[PDB]
Amino acid sequence: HMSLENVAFNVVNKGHFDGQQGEVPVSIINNTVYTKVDGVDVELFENKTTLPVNVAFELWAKRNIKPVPEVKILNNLGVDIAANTVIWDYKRDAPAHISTIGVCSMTDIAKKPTETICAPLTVFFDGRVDGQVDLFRNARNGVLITEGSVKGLQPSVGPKQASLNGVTLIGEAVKTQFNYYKKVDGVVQQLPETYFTQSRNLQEFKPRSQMEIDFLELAMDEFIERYKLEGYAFEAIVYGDFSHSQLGGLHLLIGLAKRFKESPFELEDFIPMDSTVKNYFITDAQTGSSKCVCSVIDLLLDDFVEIIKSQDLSVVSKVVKVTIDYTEISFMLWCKDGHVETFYPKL
Amino acid sequence: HMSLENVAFNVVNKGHFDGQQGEVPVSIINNTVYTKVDGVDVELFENKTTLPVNVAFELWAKRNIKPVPEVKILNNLGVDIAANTVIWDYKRDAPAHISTIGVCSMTDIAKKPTETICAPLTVFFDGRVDGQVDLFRNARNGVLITEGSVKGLQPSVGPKQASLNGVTLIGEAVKTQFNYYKKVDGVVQQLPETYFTQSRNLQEFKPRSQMEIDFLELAMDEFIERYKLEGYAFEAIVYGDFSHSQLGGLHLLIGLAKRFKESPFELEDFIPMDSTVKNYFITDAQTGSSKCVCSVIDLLLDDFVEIIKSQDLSVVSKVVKVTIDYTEISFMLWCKDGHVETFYPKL
Amino acid sequence: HMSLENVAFNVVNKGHFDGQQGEVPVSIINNTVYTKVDGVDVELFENKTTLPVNVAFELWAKRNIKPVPEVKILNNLGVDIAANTVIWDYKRDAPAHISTIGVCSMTDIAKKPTETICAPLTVFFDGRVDGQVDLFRNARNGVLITEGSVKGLQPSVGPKQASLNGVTLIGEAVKTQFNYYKKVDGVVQQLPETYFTQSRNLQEFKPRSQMEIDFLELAMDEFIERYKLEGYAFEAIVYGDFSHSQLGGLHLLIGLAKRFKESPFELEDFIPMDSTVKNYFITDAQTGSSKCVCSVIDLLLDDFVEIIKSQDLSVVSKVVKVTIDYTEISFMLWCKDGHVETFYPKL
Ligand SMILES: [Cl-]
Ligand SMILES: [Cl-]
Ligand SMILES: [Cl-]
Ligand SMILES: [Cl-]
Ligand SMILES: [Cl-]
Ligand SMILES: [Cl-]
Repeated sequence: HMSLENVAFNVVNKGHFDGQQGEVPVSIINNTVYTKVDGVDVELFENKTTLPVNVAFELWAKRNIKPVPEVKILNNLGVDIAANTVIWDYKRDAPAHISTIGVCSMTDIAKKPTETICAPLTVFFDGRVDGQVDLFRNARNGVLITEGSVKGLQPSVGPKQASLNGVTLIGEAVKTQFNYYKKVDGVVQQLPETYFTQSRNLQEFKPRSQMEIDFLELAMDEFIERYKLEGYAFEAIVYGDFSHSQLGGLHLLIGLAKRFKESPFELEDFIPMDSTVKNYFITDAQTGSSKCVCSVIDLLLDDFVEIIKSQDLSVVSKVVKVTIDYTEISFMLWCKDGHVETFYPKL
Repeated sequence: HMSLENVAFNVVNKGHFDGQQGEVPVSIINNTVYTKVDGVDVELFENKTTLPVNVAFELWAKRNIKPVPEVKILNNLGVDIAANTVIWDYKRDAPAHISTIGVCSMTDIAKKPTETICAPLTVFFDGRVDGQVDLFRNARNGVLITEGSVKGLQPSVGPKQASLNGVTLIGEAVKTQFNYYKKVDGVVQQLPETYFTQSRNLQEFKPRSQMEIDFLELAMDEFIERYKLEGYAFEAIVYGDFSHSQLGGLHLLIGLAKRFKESPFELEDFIPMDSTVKNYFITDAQTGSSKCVCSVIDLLLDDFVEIIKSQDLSVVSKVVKVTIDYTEISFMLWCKDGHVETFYPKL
Repeated sequence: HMSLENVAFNVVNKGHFDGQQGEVPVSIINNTVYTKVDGVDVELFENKTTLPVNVAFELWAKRNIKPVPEVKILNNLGVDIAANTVIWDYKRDAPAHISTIGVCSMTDIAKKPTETICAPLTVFFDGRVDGQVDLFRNARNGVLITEGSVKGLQPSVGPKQASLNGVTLIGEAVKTQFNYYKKVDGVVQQLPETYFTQSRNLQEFKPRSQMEIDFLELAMDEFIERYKLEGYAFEAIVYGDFSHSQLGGLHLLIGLAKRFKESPFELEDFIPMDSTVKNYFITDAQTGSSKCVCSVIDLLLDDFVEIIKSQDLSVVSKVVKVTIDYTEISFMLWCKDGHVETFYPKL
């Protein structure tokens, strides 16, 4: 018994769609949904998606409000669609997936993930939901998360963090650490050994190791001395070189955090979406040093150290491949006389 | 001699409509009003209302720019329309009232509040304006504010604060404390004894009593000890319980302020409007504890203490009714063995 | 070989238009440009201009990403159009000029500034670009910037600061100090002696002289004493008088910065554009003092001191004209018994 007015009743009275009965008066103007309260219109939803306003409204209302994998993880694993839920993409302000299963009659391709239309799609299954483990067992293509073990299946330990109503966090009152499983053409896959990005932000950056505390509290030379990093070119890769018109390096999020706390700067996020490597057009306000495409990745500094110390440094240039967030990220490594010169990602 | 181009002339040259003569060139695209300056278009107004763009522009331009009652107060008193002014609703970014009297030919139902069409409407009258007291005396339904006494009429002392160009404040260079009066079907009403909410915000929260200073500077146990509040369950009602997936309590704005200064969190304001009780979908970034509908009220802590200490605590559950901002707010009180368990509002 | 899909390819892969070959899939809905990534639409550009969405997108993409004169300077010099570039106006979120030369086939009036249609227009030429000095020499009307001397032409030293991707700054890793030249009807112009505004903002305000450091660290009376400013009415002009309903003075940006650091307030920017004098509707949150049109200018305090100390103070009221940012700004000077009473700009 689905209806625009009933979706709005749930948003007004429950904060989201909860399956409660009721109606409130609704107006649609431009891409915006309003409801009438004490005689005046109140905005409930502004559509920023490429879907029709009332469809986007319903999917937003029906979003998963438990901790869920970050969208970049789901993307990297090839997820096309979710079983009987909506993963809302808060970095795009839109649904993570174009179609649905058992959610919304305007976007559903099926009511259940067992229907034939779903076979070529990589369906996301949530073991926290009754019966979805068994649906993963029966599905041709899929990704499954669980909180515990699944009998017979070897797990891959996922990131510590997950997304709860658009907030990425390491749960204390709720669990955000998942096991991951994947199937392709009916065959369980070995998922690769992988690093994970930390999904932190520049302002409220918080270190997660002693090495990272030292990086943010020591001077560049004192830190490089303590961790014996001469020759790996941290001065440019991590800290950033602001002395020439073309901004040098600055590829680790922690480097930007250190800089930002000292001297602010501008980060144009010109592909606003969730992804393992982010590209920014950066302009440093103090110096005028800038760079059109500054690839930035948020690795735990210890992990980045392990990576760069695990390469052969005897060639002018080479592609270095690293599995991060279950996807292969390609880095360019440039070396001169056995020292790194630069080492930066690519999107 | 009203005109779009003349409204725009006033906005460009006076900041608002002042009744000055003049025209500037104006363009309308989408819901936005532009004016031409040195050959280029400059945005003057983005329509976020459900009214036509040029109508909304004119009402915004003609908004009252003196301290006026906060919209929630006017709503709680049943005000339908204002006499010869526009109360702009800054929390909705729209007019507080759908129709006007003597303001705008597109929204006017009348030029003067004495016309017949106005009789069933509760008209807002401003005693600071010449002759509006006498119009209130003659009106069938209305609400009146004044700065001083009105001969023959018993006043109700309003909130200390009022709204000036969307800024809620307790005036020092201007007066924001009003007397209130109300008429229904030609009969002066006794207005009820009422508490008032304090209309503060979470970030720049500022305490207004010694008890509130103590609440923000002491630890939970030291504060509860000083004010002898054992058994009233402040630990959950006011301070918030973040230890389980479902966020406990947190119903007083001052509690959120204390928490926010320590550990930030997310407050989705999913019915963005002015009202005595606000509902937020809250996600605590540190713990992952969350709640879809967290009812929040900004009472002076001393007032909330008086309320909760004035209840009978011998029943498992009961509705407690409290007059706040001239409206009856219903609270749920839950008690176990003579102690409060929880006590929270409802919108 | 221009195309919407190729402009989008450049934005996705280079941060801006770089003339690279390639296409990506593009959707246009409302005034927004999206591109398809891994099967979902991602927003690349929201049109806030009065131009068609795809045209605005292309001009934004083709914006000058080197330090360029601030738009107010170009406006004050009468610039109509730029030679073979786009000056993007970040305060309006739109092109600084309506038409182009050699940029975009939808807005071009010409491919080269030598075409006849350009003769009556004041063309902006950038000496940092090969051959534009010589085009300025041949143009009937134009403005030229250079980093160094131009043989035969006497320069005017421009502001220290310029705009780089919307960030106004004094360059250290890049040069932002330009020489300026101007021609009208084929005749080189003497540009006037001029003060320049400092283009700072209220929050992150940074002083640029010892006098300004003293102004922000001393009490009003101690500062006025040190710089012997009795009788010039700084108390109202610069510091602001918040004691009456009508806010007194507050015409220097540094005064607002001092106030803002102490007690926040509201600044409605009701003509959002770049200009030498800005008009704000200001409401002081602490006191309720307010003013519909508060003219604000960001002069180096030493420069403002020089100006006000260089006037005759023997008349009740007079217009004082001052050349700032190459334009004549008119001030009202009011004096009583040989003392300034107020002295404030006009836009
Ligand atoms: Cl599970
Ligand atoms: Cl690998
Ligand atoms: Cl009065
Ligand atoms: Cl009551
Ligand atoms: Cl040059
Ligand atoms: Cl002059």
